[PDB]
Amino acid sequence: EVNSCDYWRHCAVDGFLCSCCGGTTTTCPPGSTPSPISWIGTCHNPHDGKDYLISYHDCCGKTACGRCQCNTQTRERPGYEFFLHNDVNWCMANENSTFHCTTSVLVGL
Amino acid sequence: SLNPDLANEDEVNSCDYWRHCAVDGFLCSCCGGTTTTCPPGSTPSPISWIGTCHNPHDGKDYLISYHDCCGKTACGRCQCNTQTRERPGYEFFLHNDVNWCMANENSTFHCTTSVLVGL
Amino acid sequence: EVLTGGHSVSAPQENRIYVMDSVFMHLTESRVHVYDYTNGKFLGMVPTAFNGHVQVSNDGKKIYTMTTYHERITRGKRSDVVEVWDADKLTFEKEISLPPKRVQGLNYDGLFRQTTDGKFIVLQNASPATSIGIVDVAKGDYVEDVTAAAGCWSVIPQPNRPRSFMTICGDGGLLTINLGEDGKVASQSRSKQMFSVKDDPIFIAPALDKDKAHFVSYYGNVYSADFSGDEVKVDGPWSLLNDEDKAKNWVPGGYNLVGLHRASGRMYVFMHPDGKEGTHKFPAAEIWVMDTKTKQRVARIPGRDALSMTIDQQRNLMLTLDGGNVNVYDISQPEPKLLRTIEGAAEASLQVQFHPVGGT
Amino acid sequence: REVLTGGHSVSAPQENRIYVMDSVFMHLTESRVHVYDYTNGKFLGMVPTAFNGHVQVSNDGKKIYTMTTYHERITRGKRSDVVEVWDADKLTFEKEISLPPKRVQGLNYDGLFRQTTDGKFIVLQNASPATSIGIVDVAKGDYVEDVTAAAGCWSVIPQPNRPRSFMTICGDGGLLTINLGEDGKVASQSRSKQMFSVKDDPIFIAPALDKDKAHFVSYYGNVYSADFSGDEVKVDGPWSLLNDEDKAKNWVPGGYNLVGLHRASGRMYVFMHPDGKEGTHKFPAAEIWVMDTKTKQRVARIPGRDALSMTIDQQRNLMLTLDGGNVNVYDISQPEPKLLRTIEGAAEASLQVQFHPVGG
Ligand SMILES: *NNc1ccccc1
Ligand SMILES: *NNc1ccccc1
Repeated sequence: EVNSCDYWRHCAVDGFLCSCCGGTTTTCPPGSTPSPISWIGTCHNPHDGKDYLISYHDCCGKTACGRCQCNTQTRERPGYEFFLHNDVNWCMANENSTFHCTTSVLVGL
Repeated sequence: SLNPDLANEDEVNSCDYWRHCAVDGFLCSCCGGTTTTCPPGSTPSPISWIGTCHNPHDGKDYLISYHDCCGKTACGRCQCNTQTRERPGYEFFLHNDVNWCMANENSTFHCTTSVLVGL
Repeated sequence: EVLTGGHSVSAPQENRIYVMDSVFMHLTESRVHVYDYTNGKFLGMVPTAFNGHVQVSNDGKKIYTMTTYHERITRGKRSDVVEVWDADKLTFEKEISLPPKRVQGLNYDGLFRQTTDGKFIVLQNASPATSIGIVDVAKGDYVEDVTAAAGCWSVIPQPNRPRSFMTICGDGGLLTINLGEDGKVASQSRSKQMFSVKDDPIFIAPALDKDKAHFVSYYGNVYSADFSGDEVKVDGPWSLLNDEDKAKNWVPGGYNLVGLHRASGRMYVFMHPDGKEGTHKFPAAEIWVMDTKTKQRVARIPGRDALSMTIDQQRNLMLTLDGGNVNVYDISQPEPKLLRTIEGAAEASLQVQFHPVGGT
Repeated sequence: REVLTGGHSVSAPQENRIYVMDSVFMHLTESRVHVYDYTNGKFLGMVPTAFNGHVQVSNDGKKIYTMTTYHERITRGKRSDVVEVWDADKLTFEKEISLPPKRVQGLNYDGLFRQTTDGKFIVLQNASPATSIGIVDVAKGDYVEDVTAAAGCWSVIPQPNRPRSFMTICGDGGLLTINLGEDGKVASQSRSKQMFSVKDDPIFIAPALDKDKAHFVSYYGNVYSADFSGDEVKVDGPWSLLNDEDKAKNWVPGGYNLVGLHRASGRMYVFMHPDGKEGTHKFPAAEIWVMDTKTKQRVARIPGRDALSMTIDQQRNLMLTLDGGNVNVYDISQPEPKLLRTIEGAAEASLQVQFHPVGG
């Protein structure tokens, strides 16, 4: 279920799911580097009915994974609310900004 | 049959057009160029593979030089992979699985042309 | 026969459009595809490396691209640049060095613009702190960051002034920047709150007139910024929606999702039914045509799943783009008329633009 | 609270891994190697390889070697041809080795980028377009020899029975053997007698390689052999793959990396198609034929699944086949291959797949 765009934690992913790319939801595929910065989403947990903060750190420094492309936009907002915005490359400040895939890191309630 | 510019565009832009018999690549005539002119901002290769193609319209065989156009990224249109009389790399100038842009100032492959040399 | 290069684009400038292909699946090989809108013919292309952006010089002679290189693509030193290309030969002419923070992101028009006088390129930076970058076209130089635009996003040129532009800020207002002849900030001003960021967020894409801009919101309201005077006056909301529209939850959706036909005041907007949180980038079920003076819808037509558009004021045309295919419309009358579709113009484009004609 | 981490190794053991070299011909500047687990089809990772990359895994299984071309600005600027050494488990870049700017740019035949049996030297094909063979000393990270004696020859066939010897196919229809010294310089060489007629019965370059001999198939379905049990290569052939029934339907070989040998049995695998004529030598397989190279007779035939390239793993008795996009996994422990699974969407445009080495 984690490799589907409709998995609940992926509600503001614009990118390739890292779990389909040799990584997991919280680990970068081998040889790709986490972004220290990210957009954040608030996603509804369908089990407990509570909303959770998800941090969408990208994995960077390798060319596009190309698998499990998603474009979900729950509570996403334009660049004037920059850290809620997912039409920018969150690898933009990495040593190498080439975008590989997006992770869905659970922060908390 | 010898002058593609006077022919039907749809005819010359087809992989089955008689003079495209050893093309591996994108036809330049679909890429903003013509059979004998590189698309704007791409550079002809000074070297090429050569194929021999039969012209069914006039019954004669012609030497065709497959020069590439170079220094722009892949055109992506009208990809062909025809292999009449094509041979492996130990007959190097008959071989079309190599980039004939290989000696250009910029070797990035854009598209392939089919230039009529003669009988 | 002899193969030659050095050739110009085969169709005249007034026939040309530019489809910015991000090639997201292979984003390091983005490019601009040049097409003839009158017959669908592919005319040529400009390579733009990683996540290129593109615009045409106001005078129609050059193509400006913005991109990022690294010495070894996925490793090595970064170089962010603007490139100047000749429009007719589709050849590289000049590289202008930028600081390594040009915006990397989807191709909204407002990320890469120019002043009305064409003397400055005006681009969005994100480090991720935001600022606006200014490039002096005549000098081939970066000037300096417009630091005043921190916490703001995107560039809306004021077509009634030579070197002024606005940006949308996190307080729901607009910041206006007026450049001097050297490209440095000569003055600035900040409007009152236009929209509630929390309750009625707007799309950044302006429906841009000569002295005002309209913006649509996530809930189908309209806001305006009037910059006829030295200070910007803001207004709204008014609704795009009648009761029937509201009962079926029609809202706007797309990327470069609006356009203004300036002579008539008609605003074009991509819309879809069954709106809710998360549908703001949905493809167009329909295109609505709004009279901005009477504030009523005058037409509605099938959207062809379009996401982005552009308007030509000089030929009374609208292009729409669904990511891969470009639709050409005649908008000389209230109801648009579909002329043709150019199939396979891109693999992943969210931006199309005409070659400028006139516009002085 | 979860924390995102990097630095991880490939999640499956080396013995499960295969390497699909994706040319991405439509966007050839973003070629890459995709790493898959053949046991379950899981995607494990990838290595970027820029323009028209080639790949091989070190014989000891510890490193991945790539060969590629960069330019300072991709489509302009200074060219850099390189070999890169990558860690096989971390899929990270370690070292760049400079090459002269003439490495072969072309489709991914195995024989364009190889290594000596002892693993100490990388042996690669150059074309400027004049041909030569380049030698890279892995330990030193240096290009150490350029074998100009191989002018007019093509491709590299390592000899598995000698530590630093390989052969190449020459324009005279014979083989040139090169024996490198421990410094990577040519220590000796020899030329065979004519093996095949270049004009009348051209061979495919792909070897069906045994420990002490190699077999080649021809455009017309003949088989040639090169026995290198001694210092001088002994050549023979042709024998025909075809019986009279096969000839009546015009069966011939076709593909790219189109043959393989199971060394324990002597079985040779070949992609074949009916209705052969001039120009069909790269056609997808209608069938895979299984030949007994000792008796010089076919033993089995199975559907080809439109495959173009293959590779064999000796120790697990496996054959992979590849149709450009999908990888089929076969068990070849018995004379009839058995299809175990298909990995769909392994590449967009691949003509080469390879197993991770397990021999050492
Ligand atoms: N989420 N990462 C991303 C988004 C948009 C473009 C490039 C990368
Ligand atoms: N014909 N030019 C060509 C062929 C194969 C690869 C790249 C270019």
